[PDB]
Amino acid sequence: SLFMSCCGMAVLLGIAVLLSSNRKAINLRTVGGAFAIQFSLGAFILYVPWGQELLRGFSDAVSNVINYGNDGTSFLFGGLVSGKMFEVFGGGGFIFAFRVLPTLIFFSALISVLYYLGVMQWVIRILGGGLQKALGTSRAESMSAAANIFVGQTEAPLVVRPFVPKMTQSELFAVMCGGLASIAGGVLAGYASMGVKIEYLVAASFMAAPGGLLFAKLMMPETEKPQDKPANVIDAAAGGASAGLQLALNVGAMLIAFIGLIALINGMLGGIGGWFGMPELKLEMLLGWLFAPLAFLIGVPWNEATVAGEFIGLKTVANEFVAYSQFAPYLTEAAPVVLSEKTKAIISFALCGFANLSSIAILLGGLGSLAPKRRGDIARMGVKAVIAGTLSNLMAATIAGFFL
Amino acid sequence: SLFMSCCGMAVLLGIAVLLSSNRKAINLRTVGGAFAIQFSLGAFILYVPWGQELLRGFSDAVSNVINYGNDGTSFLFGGLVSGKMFEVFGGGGFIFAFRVLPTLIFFSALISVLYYLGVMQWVIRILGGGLQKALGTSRAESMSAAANIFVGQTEAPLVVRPFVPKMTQSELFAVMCGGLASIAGGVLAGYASMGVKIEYLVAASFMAAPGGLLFAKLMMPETEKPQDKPANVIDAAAGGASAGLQLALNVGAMLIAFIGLIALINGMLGGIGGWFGMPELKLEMLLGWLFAPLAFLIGVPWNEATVAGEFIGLKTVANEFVAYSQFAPYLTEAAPVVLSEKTKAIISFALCGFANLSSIAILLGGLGSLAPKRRGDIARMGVKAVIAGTLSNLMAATIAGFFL
Amino acid sequence: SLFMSCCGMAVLLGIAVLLSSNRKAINLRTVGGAFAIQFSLGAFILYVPWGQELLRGFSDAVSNVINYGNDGTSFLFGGLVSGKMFEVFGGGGFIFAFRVLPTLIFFSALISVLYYLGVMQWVIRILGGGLQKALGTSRAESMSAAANIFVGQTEAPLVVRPFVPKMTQSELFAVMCGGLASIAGGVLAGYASMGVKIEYLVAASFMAAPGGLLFAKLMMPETEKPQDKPANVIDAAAGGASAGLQLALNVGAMLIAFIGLIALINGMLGGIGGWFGMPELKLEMLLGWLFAPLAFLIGVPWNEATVAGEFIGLKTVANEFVAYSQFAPYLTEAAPVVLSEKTKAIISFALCGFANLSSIAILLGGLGSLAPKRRGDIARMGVKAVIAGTLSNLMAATIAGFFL
Ligand SMILES: CCCCCCCCCCO[C@@H]1O[C@H](CO)[C@@H](O[C@H]2O[C@H](CO)[C@@H](O)[C@H](O)[C@H]2O)[C@H](O)[C@H]1O
Ligand SMILES: CCCCCCCCCCO[C@@H]1O[C@H](CO)[C@@H](O[C@H]2O[C@H](CO)[C@@H](O)[C@H](O)[C@H]2O)[C@H](O)[C@H]1O
Ligand SMILES: CCCCCCCCCCO[C@@H]1O[C@H](CO)[C@@H](O[C@H]2O[C@H](CO)[C@@H](O)[C@H](O)[C@H]2O)[C@H](O)[C@H]1O
Ligand SMILES: NC(=O)c1ncn([C@@H]2O[C@H](CO)[C@@H](O)[C@H]2O)n1
Ligand SMILES: NC(=O)c1ncn([C@@H]2O[C@H](CO)[C@@H](O)[C@H]2O)n1
Ligand SMILES: NC(=O)c1ncn([C@@H]2O[C@H](CO)[C@@H](O)[C@H]2O)n1
Ligand code: NA
Ligand code: NA
Ligand code: NA
Repeated sequence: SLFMSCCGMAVLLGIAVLLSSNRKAINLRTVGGAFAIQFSLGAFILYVPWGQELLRGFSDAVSNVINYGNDGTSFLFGGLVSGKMFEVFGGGGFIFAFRVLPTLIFFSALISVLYYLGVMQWVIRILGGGLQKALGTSRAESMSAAANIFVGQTEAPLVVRPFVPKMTQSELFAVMCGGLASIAGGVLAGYASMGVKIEYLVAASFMAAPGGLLFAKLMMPETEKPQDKPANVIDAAAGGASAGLQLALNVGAMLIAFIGLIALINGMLGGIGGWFGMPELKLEMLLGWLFAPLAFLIGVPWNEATVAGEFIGLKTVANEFVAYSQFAPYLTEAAPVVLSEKTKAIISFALCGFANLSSIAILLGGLGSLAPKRRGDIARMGVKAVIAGTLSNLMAATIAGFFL
Repeated sequence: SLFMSCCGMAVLLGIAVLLSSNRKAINLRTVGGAFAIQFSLGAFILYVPWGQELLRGFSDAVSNVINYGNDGTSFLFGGLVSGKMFEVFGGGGFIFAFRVLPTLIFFSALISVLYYLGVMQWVIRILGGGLQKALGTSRAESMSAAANIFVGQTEAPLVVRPFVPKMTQSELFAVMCGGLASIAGGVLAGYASMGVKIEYLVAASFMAAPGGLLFAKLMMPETEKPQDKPANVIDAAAGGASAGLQLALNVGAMLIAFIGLIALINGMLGGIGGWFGMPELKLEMLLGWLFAPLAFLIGVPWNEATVAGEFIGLKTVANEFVAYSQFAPYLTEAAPVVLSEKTKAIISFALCGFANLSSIAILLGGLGSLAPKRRGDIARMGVKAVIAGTLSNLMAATIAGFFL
Repeated sequence: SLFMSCCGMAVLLGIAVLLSSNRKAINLRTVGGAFAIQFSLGAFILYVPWGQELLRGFSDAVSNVINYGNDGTSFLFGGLVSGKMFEVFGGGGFIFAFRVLPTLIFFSALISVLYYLGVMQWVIRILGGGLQKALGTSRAESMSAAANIFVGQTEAPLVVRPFVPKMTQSELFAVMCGGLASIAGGVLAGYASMGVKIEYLVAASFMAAPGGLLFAKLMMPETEKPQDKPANVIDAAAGGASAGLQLALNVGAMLIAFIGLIALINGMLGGIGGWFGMPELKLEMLLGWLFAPLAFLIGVPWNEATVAGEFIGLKTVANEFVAYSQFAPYLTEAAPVVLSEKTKAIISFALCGFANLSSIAILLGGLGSLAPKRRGDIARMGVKAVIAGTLSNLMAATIAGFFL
């Protein structure tokens, strides 16, 4: 029952200790409180009545913003995003290119506006300051952890960019982990528009900040000594839309290619598998069979561990967007396999992160531009940082499955 | 009657004098003839029979070019831009993304071709030379004023780019105003494809050249002494299409975000307004209530000044494309408020310009690349140049409403 | 009969000799074997039974990859690329923007993956090595010729980029010709998705390598002495998709503008032609009337030479994509003119190449970045290289028409 989840949390923490750069340098106050906060945050908003109300209230607010933003895409694509599409094409009336991708553009503009007004910096300063006074983590890495709750792995460190070039290896590693353990507000609204429960997305986003610091300081403890704009609001929104546009185009092209490549791989795996008596062999079978123990470890029932492994594995070997795209049909009435409500939550939390190998190249470019003489350190800690981000997503999923 | 319009022209001229850098340095020949030309041009093509025929002939030619260009977008999007769309989705069959945006790509290619052939430079040389010999304005600033009739605020100064780095503050300011007082051929065809009368777009475009110089020399008189390519036609069209593509994407992303943001703002203004007994409070109400006196000043009837204020205000606080998008439904039979034919003309002329705050950032980049050591002067005169461009659009609207 | 084709091959070879930089420097072994290989390759896969089976087997494999890739675009655009589109919009249900353009993105990703795995370099090394040992051509120019079978004129020389800055004028010219005589894998799949027979596309692609070297060494014989990466497979696919996206957007914008411009030109040619009693005058008539002798020379029947001239001429004065777009309707049952199966093949082969004037500007940029001090030589040999690429496409078409 609940004993299997507590063992899951132990195993995840155990792997991080085994992969630590210095186990004897691990600060118990830091990693103790970091786990305590992520666990309590999960308890607060998933179990305790008052916390569940604050979570649904924030989620409904996010759901209202998305609909407001949908007026913009409704103007551009007219009846191609109306209800008539379902009357004509049925299930195929939901055009992803026009339904989900424009949301990335709107939310990028909105966040850019909330930065200009000082609203974002105000919230980050409070959350980031609460983390450092309770974990003993440095000023810059704590703000980046808080910033990552709302924005991407490359946009988050911008709040502390003059401190990035001279921050310690442990600090840089935590900044990398904070980004890999989290997503961004734009894609969050995208996944929400695909049927993923907003309550799970917001919850996983907030639990990412302490969870990112947790496995960052476990696998890479501090062994050194740390230290310590658009002309108007309309230009801010315009720049945000432009950034969101570029992101929308890149994500869309990636989904065409990656899903397309998977179909090719399944075609080849059908012929190759046939040589060994398994003509029905596909990529989903391999990933499911290989990630089932991991899925079972974090609280997924034995008879649903294989299916849950397909989604978790796909997120790791590719990215979470491709995973969410294959998992989204399982959140409707036309789902090929009816999953338990707890299993749906676990998959949602475990997927909610940028933790993949391809995000290292993005970290080399974005975070590397902020500190060109540190690109060597970024490339070196890349794989370890992905693992740390992965463990954070898995821990948040285990915690979520526990209180559910 | 016609006395209210003449007072409107006086007020607009009065504001420019009050905001002048040196009222005693204002050349009466310059600003006298500049107003005389813009007024006579309005009289010529809106009142006098022969002029009305030349205007409708040019407009029909423009209307034919758009339809020719529509073969290109018809090929790409097929039945999504056919008549069947109206039979299925009704009013929502008109897909803006495919109906209006591709036109920016085609017209950008066409203008780029007309530049290679020397046709554009031929027309600009004649118009620009007629302005300088009648106003005493310098060679470079006069050609830029003429060029702005057809192309954008960043593309226009390219005809005099080696003279830009060393031109006077008054010259640079006029170049900025010429761009803010006008639009570009590409978006012109876009607005025309949205239902805006081509006769009003072409008229406002041509009246922009003397109107731009008018308020430029009023608010910033000359106090110094002025001075004085693609391999083939197929490469020209290709480069133009590429430029138009980038423009199409940026405009589209902006419309998704801005309209989306407005819907969010109206949602918040509904809740905020409710605290003061006004739950129906929206952005359109604020802009209408605040710009109604201005609209009434330029010839809009008292019972239509509020609605006309919504569109004019929106163009100022954002951009003219967003304004035109909200005004376009009022040009159909399904209009929520039936406006007089004169009011429709006034709104069309007053909107027809790039005069907004966000265009300053664009002027810093485009016009700034032509003279990197002058970006300081551009940022300094930015706001004054927007005001001057705004007054030009308002003057052209007052003149248009007078002869109508 | 077959005597007219052999004369066609003679004429094409004759023109190249007349335009040679040094006829006395022409290596007979080189150009003899180069023609012998291109002719035998045509004989092998178009006439001989075993070769026809290898060609249809490779083509069916390519056809399967396209369908696999179509899962990606099906996900993005849903019912807009389903069969329901034909039930509602009829013929206009086939939306080019969603049916053809996404294929460029998928195939770019795939090729980028096959490069990372070493599969591409393996095939190129074998083909390129077979060409040099039989023609005496240098190492670098032979690999580039082989690489061009699969990728574009700018991507092909990347396999020998450190040898490009110091290769001879004859070597650089051949590298240019190898790209102009061929297309790329991405657009190949596009043309295939437009109804062009894959067997003809693959055949023309492979015959491009010896055909490119043939007319390169004919028009520019060697008179000097020659000499002699993404972190993971997922980053490779992502970079390929990004590149393919940029290509998709540029091609799409070009088709909107160029087709749009043609409609404008036909409108003007109707009015201009009317002055000389020919109001029905169009661009297709001019190109057909002017390229009919050329079409008749390469094996097109007298009563089909005019129509075939329209497509061949359009490919030359613009690009092969615009030509294929106008030729594609003639490959369906709703064709305005029913052409013989041999004529359809000849048009397909003669169009299958990047040989146009606009590709010179692309060669200046892409190939020029690999050797910035050689941009002068590229601009100088530009026109000659286009002619050489044109003659290669025409030769392959003559050979194809001969064995058919
Ligand atoms: C859509 C619905 C909501 C409506 C919102 C409309 C209100 C926006 C007002 C703009 O704010 C000002 O704009 C200036 C221009 O962008 C800025 O000046 C700055 O930039 C100018 C030009 O670059 C300079 O002249 C100034 O000195 C410099 O302070 C200035 O900082 C900024 O406060
Ligand atoms: C679609 C319907 C209408 C059909 C129109 C077709 C006609 C176009 C003809 C192209 O014109 C020439 O093209 C050359 C190549 O672009 C240019 O040469 C220039 O560029 C070459 C290569 O860059 C050099 O070799 C030359 O010396 C240099 O003068 C040259 O200036 C230009 O006049
Ligand atoms: C979608 C279905 C198919 C599933 C396929 C999944 C398998 C992919 C495995 C990735 O391969 C490795 O990834 C590393 C990271 O990209 C590379 O390390 C390189 O890059 C790292 C970070 O940049 C460094 O830490 C390493 O030392 C450096 O060798 C490494 O070369 C590469 O072999
Ligand atoms: N805003 C950002 O920084 C961002 N957004 C998306 N992605 C990348 O795109 C993938 C799919 O969302 C993720 O795994 C990230 O690596 N990065
Ligand atoms: N061609 C150009 O230079 C151009 N086109 C459009 N815009 C900008 O986009 C806004 C909407 O058209 C305008 O106010 C301009 O600031 N600039
Ligand atoms: N991959 C490439 O290098 C490429 N692809 C397309 N084109 C250019 O675009 C035109 C239409 O396909 C061709 O003639 C080329 O000049 N180049
Ligand atoms: Na983040
Ligand atoms: Na202009
Ligand atoms: Na090629």
